[PDB]
Amino acid sequence: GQVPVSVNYHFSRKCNKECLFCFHTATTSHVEKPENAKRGLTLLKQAGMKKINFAGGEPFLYPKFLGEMIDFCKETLQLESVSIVTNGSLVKEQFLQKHGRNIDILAVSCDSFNEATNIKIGRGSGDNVQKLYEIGSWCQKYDIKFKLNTVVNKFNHLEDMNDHLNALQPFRWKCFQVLIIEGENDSDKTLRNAHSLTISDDEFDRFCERHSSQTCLVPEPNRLMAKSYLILDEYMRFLNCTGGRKDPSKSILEVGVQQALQAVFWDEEAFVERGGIYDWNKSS
Ligand SMILES: Nc1ccn([C@@H]2O[C@H](COP(=O)(O)OP(=O)(O)OP(=O)(O)O)[C@@H](O)[C@H]2O)c(=O)n1
Ligand SMILES: C[S@@+](CC[C@H](N)C(=O)[O-])C[C@H]1O[C@@H](n2cnc3c(N)ncnc32)[C@H](O)[C@@H]1O
Ligand code: SF4
Ligand SMILES: [Mg+2]
Ligand SMILES: [Mg+2]
Repeated sequence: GQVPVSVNYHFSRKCNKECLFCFHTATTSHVEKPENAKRGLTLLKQAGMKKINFAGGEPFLYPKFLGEMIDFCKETLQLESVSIVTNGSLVKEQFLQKHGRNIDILAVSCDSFNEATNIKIGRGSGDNVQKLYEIGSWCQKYDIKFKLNTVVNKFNHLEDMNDHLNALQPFRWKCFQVLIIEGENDSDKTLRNAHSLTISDDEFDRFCERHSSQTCLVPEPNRLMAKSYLILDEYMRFLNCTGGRKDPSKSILEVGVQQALQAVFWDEEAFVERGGIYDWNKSS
């Protein structure tokens, strides 16, 4: 079966923000108790996991859990790469002082350098850019690789962000085409409806061309993003995106990694093509 080399653990669906396009919505509030999460991460390490990305939901709503799992993954499991993806609003310098030795990469999601755009998207109330520059400084102080995540959508796809990227200098800048997932952001009935925010393949290509001088840019059109991730939900079930859905396997805590992965689609050619294997720690 497939080797789960790089895994996203969406350990909670709770979030403090209202992004209109969110594709991983607040449909539950279950979080595994730490002994269960540690068991799951151990099974993944044994299956060949080298990199773990803590996601959600907003991970910094759970600093006690997140700190425990980061320290366990780096100190006990000896993973090559421990990363977090965050909206940045609840990141405190004290967390980076306490756990920063165990954090390889911190990714901050910021879709625009124009505050009126961040407000229209639902990601903040006007302080996202100032917070992003402060987190960038903290990553330099505590020796953490600084990563920026941008969702390219109808509200920001015409924006020129070169001047801010030249000041921030993230080692890695993910540019995601906004993606529709059935049961998350596709319906009148879901917690979000992203259909008004979608862009064409040509609009996404023009965004990337506008930023051709940024060597850190990692573009992810829908064809590369949809099925190229190994996604563990808040019950440590793999989510299968074959349908354009997020259909859960059995928990790795019930059937093990191999049985859970067996009937999950993971497009390894797409994963390699988007740059899923990279220099993901400081010694790289
Ligand atoms: N159909 C999909 C595809 C991706 N994602 C999520 O989108 C996020 C993308 O964040 P990113 O920073 O790309 O994740 P990493 O795995 O850390 O990226 P990399 O290792 O390439 O730096 C991940 O949490 C991933 O699980 C999702 O929820 N549904
Ligand atoms: C769901 S968030 C979870 C982590 C954290 N709450 C955050 O926003 O960074 C994970 C990543 O997916 C991005 N994202 C969310 N919805 C998306 C969508 N519909 N299409 C593409 N990327 C999306 C986010 O902006 C973020 O970089
Ligand atoms: S993308 Fe926005 S709404 Fe979705 S989990 Fe991250 S901050 Fe929350
Ligand atoms: Mg570090
Ligand atoms: Mg150009």
